Amino acid sequence: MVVEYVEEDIGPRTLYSFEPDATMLFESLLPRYLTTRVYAALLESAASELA
Amino acid sequence: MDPTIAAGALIGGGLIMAGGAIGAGIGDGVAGNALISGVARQPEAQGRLFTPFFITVGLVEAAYFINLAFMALFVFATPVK
Ligand SMILES: COc1nc2ccc(Br)cc2cc1[C@@H](c1ccccc1)[C@@](O)(CCN(C)C)c1cccc2ccccc12
Repeated sequence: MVVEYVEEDIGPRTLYSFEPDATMLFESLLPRYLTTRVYAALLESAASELA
Repeated sequence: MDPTIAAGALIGGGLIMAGGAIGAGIGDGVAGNALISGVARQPEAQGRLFTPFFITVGLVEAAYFINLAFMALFVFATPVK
């Protein structure tokens, strides 16, 4: 994946708590995100095949 | 008679004020640490974090004040004369 920076968007806001920390959750979510994208691709291809 | 009693009273008042200031300073420091952290995480929470803070401080300063009182009782109204 490519790291894309959009903008600060909202200015000063509340701080998000991460248990245990942000890097663990990030590395746990990355393959889950890969799988979600593969699943969305499969569903789109199924609908396209039916059309 | 009076000189050594007055010296003991001065040393005792010094001990009382020392302990009171240590306790008050460090208790205020810890409570304010909590407050500054909670406001750095959620600025809009500054209004609702003053009610526990001022409870804690209210207790802490109480100790200080009490010690202050006894300091006076030791140096201005020495209880053994
Ligand atoms: C929280 O208050 C308490 N909780 C207790 C809990 C358990 C026991 Br067993 C005793 C407790 C006693 C008290 C107070 C109290 C209230 C009334 C009469 C006697 C004692 C206190 O001792 C608190 C001192 N602290 C805060 C440093 C106190 C003493 C002296 C002068 C005070 C002046 C102002 C306020 C509190 C004053």
